[PDB]
Amino acid sequence: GQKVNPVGLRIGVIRDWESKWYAGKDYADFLHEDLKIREYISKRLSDASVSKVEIERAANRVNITIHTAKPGMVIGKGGSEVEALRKALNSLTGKRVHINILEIKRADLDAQLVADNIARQLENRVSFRRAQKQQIQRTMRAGAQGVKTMVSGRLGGADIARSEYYSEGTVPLHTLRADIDYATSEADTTYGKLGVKVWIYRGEVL
RNA sequence: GGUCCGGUAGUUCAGUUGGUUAGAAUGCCUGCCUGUCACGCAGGAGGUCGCGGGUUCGAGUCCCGUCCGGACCGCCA
RNA sequence: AGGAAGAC
RNA sequence: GGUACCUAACCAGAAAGCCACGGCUAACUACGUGCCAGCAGCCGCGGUAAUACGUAGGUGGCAAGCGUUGUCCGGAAUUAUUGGGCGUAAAGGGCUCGCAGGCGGUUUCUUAAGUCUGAUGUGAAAGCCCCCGGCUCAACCGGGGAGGGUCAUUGGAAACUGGGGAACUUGAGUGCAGAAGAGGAGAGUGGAAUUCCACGUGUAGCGGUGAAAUGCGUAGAGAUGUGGAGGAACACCAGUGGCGAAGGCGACUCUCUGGUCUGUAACUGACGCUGAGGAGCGAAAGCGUGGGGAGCGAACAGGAUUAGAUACCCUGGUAGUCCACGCCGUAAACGAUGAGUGCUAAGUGUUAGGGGGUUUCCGCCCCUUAGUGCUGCAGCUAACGCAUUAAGCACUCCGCCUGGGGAGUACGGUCGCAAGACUGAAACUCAAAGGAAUUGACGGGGGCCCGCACAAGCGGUGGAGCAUGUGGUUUAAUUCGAAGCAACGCGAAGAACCUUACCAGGUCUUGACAUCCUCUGACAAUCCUAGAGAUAGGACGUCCCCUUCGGGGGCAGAGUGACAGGUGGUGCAUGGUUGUCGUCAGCUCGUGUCGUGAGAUGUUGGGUUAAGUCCCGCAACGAGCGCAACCCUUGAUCUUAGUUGCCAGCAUUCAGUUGGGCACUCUAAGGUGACUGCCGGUGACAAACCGGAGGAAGGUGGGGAUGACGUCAAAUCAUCAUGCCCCUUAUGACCUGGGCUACACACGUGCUACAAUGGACAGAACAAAGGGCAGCGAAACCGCGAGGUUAAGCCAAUCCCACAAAUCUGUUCUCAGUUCGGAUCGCAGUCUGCAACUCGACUGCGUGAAGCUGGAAUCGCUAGUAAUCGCGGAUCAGCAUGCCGCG
Repeated sequence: GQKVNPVGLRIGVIRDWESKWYAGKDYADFLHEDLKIREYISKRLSDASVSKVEIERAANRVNITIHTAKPGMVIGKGGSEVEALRKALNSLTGKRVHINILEIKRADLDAQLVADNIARQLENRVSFRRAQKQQIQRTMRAGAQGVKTMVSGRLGGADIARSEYYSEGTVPLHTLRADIDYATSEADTTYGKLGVKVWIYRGEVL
């Protein structure tokens, strides 16, 4: 009884996939293994706040590129992450891996980082309203064309669970050539479990 | 204490008169309508006649003994 | 100026 | 009384509690309890996360005290002179005449009762206050002043209120000249209708309501033309017009009579206003006595309607309504606005006058009163609203209110023939009852508009058999969840055993599931005893890599505690998803105006659209989510791209397979294209609507995807997750068998039919979209059959599923429980699987059931749509009537 997920509605027609390959008659166990890579990358790089990973097959070699938007607390001495990730990933999948990193300039317009920012202030236990206003101000001072933010759950009141919305600019969810970046994040506090949905209208596609 | 009428579906009354084959409402059950109940509308139901004897076209309609009701009389010094 | 219709 | 004080000699040691901590009201956190125990001065708190209950800690107020109770004053402007009100909140007497009472126009003299101001005597002393002194200020004790007086005598002032004398005319009356009136009481007269009676004509119905019926009528009704009787009320004139103090007063004439208004200036000269008690009127209904009684008509009766209907509706109909004489004395007796007087912008009608400008002509204008309206400033109000006919600004007098019930009640009085009228408590109980406005919802309220909503049709549902779900019921369990639309072929896109959670049986304690401590450093499989499960022991039977000989690379096992697991409860502890209203067209914000405020405006109004879609006025101007477009697919063509298609144009063969070539269908990239693009008529020329043309389609071409703010505490703890509960020598685990599929019943959804718009048999057909390597499986052979055999081809525009049926031509049946229909039942099989009894599908037989198109009601359907006919696909070893998709 809600809107259909906009990234899942945009993929295939305007949005290119995050995976660019084919597997025949071994499709199932490649999906199982590369989701094991994606959960392991998420679990060990949640501190480094990856926006997205994207993979490809190189005829029994796999190429991984990871979008993290900062080298600073991520690359270490420069080779530490690539040795500690490439040997570990070789140990897990048993196949030849290659890894590369990419950065996002104007780094406050990426939705997964925005929802992780909101979630991080929720375990930081600053007030949710201050989190919404500060993130709205951060996204407009970075510059954008529209932001809609939602946080639902038990927001400090024990006996009621209600959502809060905060928006600015235009976010049409029904124009197809619109390039909404959408993100859902999950926050665990002593009050309970809180859901964040942020979706950003960055630009236009002709 | 005598006299006269009745004892029928869960309830109230026809069939007691018309010796053959047991009926009408109400109530009960199922379905329909309405969000639900009530109304309302479609179908469905048991009774052998207070208890025992007899006899015939054939005993529920005939009579007797008992029980339960209703009515009348139970007077004269 | 052209039907009676209850209750939660 | 050796008491306070003065000198001293030693000890921080003997000496602090009460209340509160949600808001008022300064001061908060955890644990128990979980509509129980309890708190509470009011709001109210507690039905598993209690800042409101009890603890524990801490804080806050006060302090030798601190709280509760009781009483009084405040805040209470909440009995209001200071200091309230009465249109709608509680509150204007029903209205008049007036006694006592309360107020009084101007001027001029006069007294000093009221008024103001000195003098004297008094209002004792302690008390309050002002200024000083003493006990170690202090509490207190003193010394000197201020008064708590409408106080008594007396002096002074005369403005105002009073007492007196004399003027004045505006307030108020009288006269004189005019005007209007449904003002009242009595007597009389008139016409139209209704009823009743008599007669003439006249046939068969009249009346009545949403249909109806009771009633009246062949003993002559109703209609119709006459003539009498009697009662009531006076059509049009008739007017938000007139008159009256109020109630009220409408036919006309007469007798008597009450007022009102205009003008004058001839008079009297403050005669005035209000009015407690008192007296008098006073709608309708009611009562007593005597009349009258046409119509209407409580009561009452019959007829309906309804579940009942003592009611609305129909037919009758007594008291009453009418007159005279009395009584009662009430109304939403209303302007829900007491009477009187005076000031304060205007506009416009109407009633009765007066005066002026060329008229004694018609009318035209300007003053002018006294009504009677309607708009509308300042001003008032809480808004509505009032506004020279105040609810404005004042002055006098009167009446009345002080929260809602109980109550206009009980008691007690005065009236009354009576019913009742006037006056009118309390005990007790609640924390609200209200007034006016705003936002929604709703209406058997209105106005436009839309949708298979109803209407027009087609085909079904219950009716029969069967399949699959739900409730009930029994069992060892029939695992749970869902419950009107929006649960019930739903989660399940597949239960023989695992699935499986549920039941029975026999078995486990760091367990298969994640990491630390220590070894062996590689573990297992093959056959037995029980074996069905763990287990216990046996035959080879705990068997890698780096290795400065130290040790590591986490796979396998072994013993240990921290442990892990919960498809267990809580969707009303939650995120995450979903349906619904609903593809309905709406939902809001910024800035600014209007409003005391809630709010309003934009977002309403007009014209069209499917739309809050577009445009024109507008205290609005804009913006955002929605709508429409962009996306996908189906609809024609150009270029490129021709194999694993096309065989056109050619030669070849039954396999048209081939030798050769892309123009066509075909697969598909870029496009071309349809967008209000032209004409006419409407529409103020705008936006839009209708009819026309190359066109494949004209007015979003068809369909999909797309589902706003929110509602239903809607559904899911069954993917994951703090919150509690039991375990961890067990609700957690292993397996065997059972159950989820039972069955007197009722329902939801579907399938198959009841047939000759057919059945059976025989022959010719037309070929969409998907799936295929632990597979799809062609040919051929065997088989009265599902199937079996070796098996060519295919990792797919080639090979297989793929043999499409309904369709078209022949014979039969001839209307039947049949050559329909196929369900149950026995026999014999095929396939899958360790295993088809509980509980799979399919085939050959035989058996042939109910059913002859289905009541109340009820469902879907508008340019391939319903209906039929098949075909694939998904979960899966096997199982379709379920679901998805295609023709």
